Amino acid sequence: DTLVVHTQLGTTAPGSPTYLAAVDRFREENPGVKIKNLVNGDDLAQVYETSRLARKEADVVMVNLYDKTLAWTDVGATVDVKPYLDDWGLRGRVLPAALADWTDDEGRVRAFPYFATNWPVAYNRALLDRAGVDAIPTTGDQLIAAARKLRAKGIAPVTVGGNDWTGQKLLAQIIQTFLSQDEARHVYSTGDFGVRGARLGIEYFAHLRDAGVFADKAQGLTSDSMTTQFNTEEAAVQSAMSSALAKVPEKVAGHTEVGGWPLADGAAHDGPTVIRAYTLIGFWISPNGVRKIEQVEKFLRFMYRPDVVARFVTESGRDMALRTDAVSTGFPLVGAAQRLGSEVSQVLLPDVYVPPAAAQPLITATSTSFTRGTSPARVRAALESAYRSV
Amino acid sequence: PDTLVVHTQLGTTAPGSPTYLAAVDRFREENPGVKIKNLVNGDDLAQVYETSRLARKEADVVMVNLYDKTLAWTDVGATVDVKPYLDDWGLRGRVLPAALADWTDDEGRVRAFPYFATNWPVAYNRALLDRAGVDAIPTTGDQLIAAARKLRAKGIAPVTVGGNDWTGQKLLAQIIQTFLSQDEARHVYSTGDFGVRGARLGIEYFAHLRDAGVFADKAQGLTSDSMTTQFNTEEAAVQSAMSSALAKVPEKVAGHTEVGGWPLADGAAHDGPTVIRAYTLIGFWISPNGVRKIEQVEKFLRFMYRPDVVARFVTESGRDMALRTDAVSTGFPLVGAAQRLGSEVSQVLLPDVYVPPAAAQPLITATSTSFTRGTSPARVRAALESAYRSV
Amino acid sequence: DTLVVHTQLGTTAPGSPTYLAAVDRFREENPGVKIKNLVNGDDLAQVYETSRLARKEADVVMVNLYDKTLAWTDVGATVDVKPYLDDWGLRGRVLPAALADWTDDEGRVRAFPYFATNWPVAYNRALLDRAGVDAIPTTGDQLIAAARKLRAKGIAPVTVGGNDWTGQKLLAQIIQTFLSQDEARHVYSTGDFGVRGARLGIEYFAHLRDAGVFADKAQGLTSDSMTTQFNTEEAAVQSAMSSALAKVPEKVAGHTEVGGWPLADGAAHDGPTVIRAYTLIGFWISPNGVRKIEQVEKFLRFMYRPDVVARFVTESGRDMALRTDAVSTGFPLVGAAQRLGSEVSQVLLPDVYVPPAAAQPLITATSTSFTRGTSPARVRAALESAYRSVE
Amino acid sequence: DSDPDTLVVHTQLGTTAPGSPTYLAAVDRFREENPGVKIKNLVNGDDLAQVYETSRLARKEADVVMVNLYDKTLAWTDVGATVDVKPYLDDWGLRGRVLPAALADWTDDEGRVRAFPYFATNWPVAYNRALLDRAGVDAIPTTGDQLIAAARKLRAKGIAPVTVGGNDWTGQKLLAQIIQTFLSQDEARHVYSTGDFGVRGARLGIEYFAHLRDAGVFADKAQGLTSDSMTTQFNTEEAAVQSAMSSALAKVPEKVAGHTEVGGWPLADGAAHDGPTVIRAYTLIGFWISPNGVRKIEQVEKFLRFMYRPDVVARFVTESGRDMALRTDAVSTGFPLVGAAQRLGSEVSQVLLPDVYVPPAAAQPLITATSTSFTRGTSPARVRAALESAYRSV
Repeated sequence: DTLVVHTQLGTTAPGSPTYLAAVDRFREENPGVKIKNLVNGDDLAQVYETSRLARKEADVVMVNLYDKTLAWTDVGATVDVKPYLDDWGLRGRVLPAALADWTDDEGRVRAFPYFATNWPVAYNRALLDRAGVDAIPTTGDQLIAAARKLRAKGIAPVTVGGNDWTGQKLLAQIIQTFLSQDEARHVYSTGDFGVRGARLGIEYFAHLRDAGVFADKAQGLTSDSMTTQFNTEEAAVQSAMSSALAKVPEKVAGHTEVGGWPLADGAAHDGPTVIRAYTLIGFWISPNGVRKIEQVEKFLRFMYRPDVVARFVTESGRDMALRTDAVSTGFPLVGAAQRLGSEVSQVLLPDVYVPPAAAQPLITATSTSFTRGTSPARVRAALESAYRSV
Repeated sequence: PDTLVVHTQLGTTAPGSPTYLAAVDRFREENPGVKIKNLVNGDDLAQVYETSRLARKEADVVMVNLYDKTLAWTDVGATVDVKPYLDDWGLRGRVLPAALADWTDDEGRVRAFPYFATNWPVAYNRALLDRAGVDAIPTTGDQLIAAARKLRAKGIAPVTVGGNDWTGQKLLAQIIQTFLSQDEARHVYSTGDFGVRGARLGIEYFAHLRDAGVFADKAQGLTSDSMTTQFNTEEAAVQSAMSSALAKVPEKVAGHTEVGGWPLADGAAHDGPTVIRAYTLIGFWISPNGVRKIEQVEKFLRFMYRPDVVARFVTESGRDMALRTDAVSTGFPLVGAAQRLGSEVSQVLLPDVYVPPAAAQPLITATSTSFTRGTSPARVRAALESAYRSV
Repeated sequence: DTLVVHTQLGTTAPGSPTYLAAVDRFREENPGVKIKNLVNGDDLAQVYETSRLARKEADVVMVNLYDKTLAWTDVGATVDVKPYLDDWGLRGRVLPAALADWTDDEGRVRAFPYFATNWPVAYNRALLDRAGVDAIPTTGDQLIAAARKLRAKGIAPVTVGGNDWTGQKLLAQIIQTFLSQDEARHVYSTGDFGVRGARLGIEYFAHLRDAGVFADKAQGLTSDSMTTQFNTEEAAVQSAMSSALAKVPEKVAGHTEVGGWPLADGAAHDGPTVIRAYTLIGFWISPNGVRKIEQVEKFLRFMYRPDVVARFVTESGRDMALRTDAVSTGFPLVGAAQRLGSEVSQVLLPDVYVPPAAAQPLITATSTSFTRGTSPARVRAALESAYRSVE
Repeated sequence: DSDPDTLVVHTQLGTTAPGSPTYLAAVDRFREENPGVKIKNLVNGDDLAQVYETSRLARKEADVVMVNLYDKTLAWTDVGATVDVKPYLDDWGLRGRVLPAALADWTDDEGRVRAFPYFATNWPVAYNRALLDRAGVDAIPTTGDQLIAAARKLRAKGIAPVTVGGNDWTGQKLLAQIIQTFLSQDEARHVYSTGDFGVRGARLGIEYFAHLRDAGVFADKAQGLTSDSMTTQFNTEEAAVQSAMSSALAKVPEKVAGHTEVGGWPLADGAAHDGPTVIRAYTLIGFWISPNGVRKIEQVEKFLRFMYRPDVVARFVTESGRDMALRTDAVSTGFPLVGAAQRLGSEVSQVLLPDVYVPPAAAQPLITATSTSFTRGTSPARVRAALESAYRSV
């Protein structure tokens, strides 16, 4: 009757140190409580399902929302937490958008939201100064002339991993310039880049690209090339997860500012965009958990405490799906992105909606798209073909 | 319920679907009272199946290949050991020995009934070679380079390949295995240790061929599509490809096209040009639910294992089989030719089942970087190895 | 790779057309596996035994279960097929009663059942209507009343070959009116027609005979005059194998119905009765056939496919020993007989139980019994004297 | 005051009251835990109840009150100056964290829970071994006969036996405990509420008491002693036995405490307890919620879940040496006799603390009647008459 938690945190996963400290804190606070952790990585859902069929499954699970766990709630492998969210009175602790993203098409709340991600654009002021620029929120001369001026001084503009996930996400964000979230969800879950908003998004991307906004040979770059270029100051801009901006050398981060991606005239947003997801690790409750619900509520109420939540923000520079006044003012760029607010508009992280079979092909088509000169028609063709399977 | 449910990847677009549907309809004519239903799913079958298993409504029989997601099925019991059925039904023996071995895990359990396989040879367009002045198919590296330079001299691309997707990915692994026995290869692609003498010897060989212009210009950016378009429109003279892709080579082109293996470097760990081969594509799995309808499963699997049914897949769809057959895909020239290839070519490993799921995508990325002309063997080795850092 | 089959099918035997299509299809489904048929009729057993002496016996035999083949299993001329029935998963294809009839007392299954026979009674309703008989008789008295009315109109009543096997079997069937299958097995094994059931049936027979239920001078008729009399509508009733009913002219079959033989009070059956056996042509495996049971496996699985079985029923008008849903509607009377079921009781086909030395004398004694006026005592005497040459 | 995110607590803790040091630390810890919640403390002693009522009538009373259960606060629940807390003990599963007896004693006739229990008192009997050894008594007395025998032996070496302030609250509580040798919880409830010392149980107990006293079980002149006399006599080791609140036992000089053992009061034949008996009360400072507090019930939620958290409870026990009304595994180790009293189990029977049930009008006269009763030779009839006369107001 010890509380057993099947979680992805405990070793190499981000936020692990603070989670272990929380578990040890939890024990000091509740001397008699027995809590045990079962750590698994990418194969946690598979391991959880096997123990579930054997009726030996953990009481609480900590994993993100993706392909496999997106089906748990309907098959009943995991229970709808809304009842507990209400009874315990923790509903109000969750950001409104976060709670929505974690709710069924039906009314069910898949899990207790916890982790999230801020994915803004970092601008190197010193580098923009060396040229003749200032931050930029506009498509034209602003993003493009800034790029022309940076290049004029032998400095790469925006660096991005054209041949991997970082590129796949930037392409999607830019295309989203003319797509509101509801629309992007359709585009990316079906693979219909033939919609007006998407065609305008693709054209926009194609225009910036052909003007030299991205580093030379971006189509062949990766997350490594990207972060190395920005960290050594060979490029002036980079759209990256706050978690990645967390490792920008102190020196470089001192004269670095975070914002959104420059808007094009006629955009479906009122401010430079940034990517935002609230579906990273969350707390799920299992059938075994319900039979041990009082012990579960103890643990979750503790994890939802501002006290505990601020620690994840403060000590591990984590973005959260819960309401808190804490800021990662220890991971400067991270803290700065959390302070953004309303001068930037939110766009989707395609991950959850993109069918798994279209994932790798979507990256190969992105790499084809970042190729200087590739017509919008071919861009749309490559992208859509990434969905052949389906 | 009393009706066999088959969860399969065949039925619509998957290769062999047309024949599978005939087989099913044929099965129904041979057994007037039997009820059989099909549940179709592509790359997401494994996921849809595991979910039906949670609902306790999983299909009785499963038709999917062996890859990272299904590799863990037998040990956790999501799917049962098929050995006692293969034996009791007297079907072992219909299976190619090398196929049965590849489908048996470490504990000696047979994961599933083997069915589909793959010949993955090198196609050489003879008219393009003759046009350029290469009068024979190259069997050594130097001959390959010489032919490559000659081809380029006539404005013809030598070897086409999707340097930025799965095709270039396996070709790189294949060329590297020029100096790796299959055992050594399993170890390399399993552990991500490209430091072993054979792997460096292969990486070096690959870099030499590449820097010599053996692959089409800008190959690091091509895809399976660009590759097959280039070979089919006769813009490139050589192409390594699955039997399935070769089955689609336009008639006129297939006419003056012959198959062989990849040219060997001196000191090679094989006796002749290499070709890829696997026996782990689609096979028949039995779920716990299936065991409750075992006599129904039995009637369906022995029908599927019948010589004349297997021959139809070979003869009519042009598939390669994991089972013993006298059939040859004569109706798909290059495929039939790849099936007749004997000891004049050596088989190398298709890395897929040994590669950790986390190193897969990165490995594709590291491949593109590697096809780029001038990338030192040291850097190729580093990119390949970094693909395994997330495992 | 060559299966030799010693068969009674292939030329004039019923079901030959379908057997040959089956063989041709089997090849079609199994190229490389040759099938060689050795055809023989009635004298197959002897020719087979000579083959055994030469030590070049056929692998599979297709023959009837009668005196000569009944000794085969015990001397090992043919092997027990039970271990092949179970383990090949064919057991369930066999009608329970049929499997039992093919099992000796050591529990050995002599052969794989295949052919069978429904032997009912055909009633010409047109002739019945011509006379004043409105309904098919169900009791001895109704039968006699119907025979009287038929004769008043000049129409012969029950035609039968009183001097051959047809008369032989109908007389055994009439007597069994008061005998259970087991009691009848003892009677025809022993030659003991003194049991209460045998004498009660013999008198019932005498009564019907003395009242004119049979055509005039029936004691000297044969299967020939019998079927000729019915096909030309000179006689209105005929008890006969389904195989002979399929030969009835369409115009006549058009107003013909099948049922059983009218019961006498105190009968030992729910009746009317019909003869039914499951021991006609079956598949036997010889010692040579076991040393290559691989090719035998395919052949019997093929022959036992509902698929093939239906062709025999539907295409040749064959009654089968295996379960089927098919009915020979192209041979109406056969189809009708196959559809009888409940309202008819099945009696014994004596043949297998009759010692060979009593076979012919039993026919002779049958002609005597069909002579009007021959007392029950004399009918019993002749019947029992048929067994004087046996132990 | 007033704004949400501002919890105002009217407490008797904060300065001289026992547990104040640990309460302050808990408040500051709570603040560290909830940065966005301001906490204000209004401290008052004996007049908190009066001050709270004046605030309640002006519609600006604190959100949470921390007071014990006595005459005045005993009237808050029915008139609504304070809300029923049972609905709350029930949600957020806090009941179960409360000792069954504690929760019962804090529940009125209507099944309403006046407050969240928190502080309690263990009131056992301490026996000085060093002195029992000098006298020749090698075992702590368990029965009235043995107690008397130990008293004799003790006096023979010139050592006073049981010391107690017969002219103040100590004497009045010990007399009531001894009389309770023959009274169940409910019976003692009736006896001290109505002043009816005629019930057979009180009559028997008064005999027992008179027997012990006449036998010289108490120090000479106990009738005129006080809590100070008592505390002094035991600390300088002039007397070997002393019944007293664990809070007083916590101040026993460590040298003396080293060889001191705690138990219960010896039983007479046919007592109403498996005994020996020790006094236990669970109605010292508790948490009350005001209507204003109900408005800020979300803030009150945080505060109460905190105070009821095991680690916070254990600090009160460990760092302050407080007996609690909630379940704990902690023991007042740093205050030896307190920890030993807490570790006492079934080998000691609980009797009641009269305080809550004695009409205030009888409180002072009951002490004066108690002094009279401790005077040797005073008939059981006179003891009973003096006790009953203490209730002349009713």
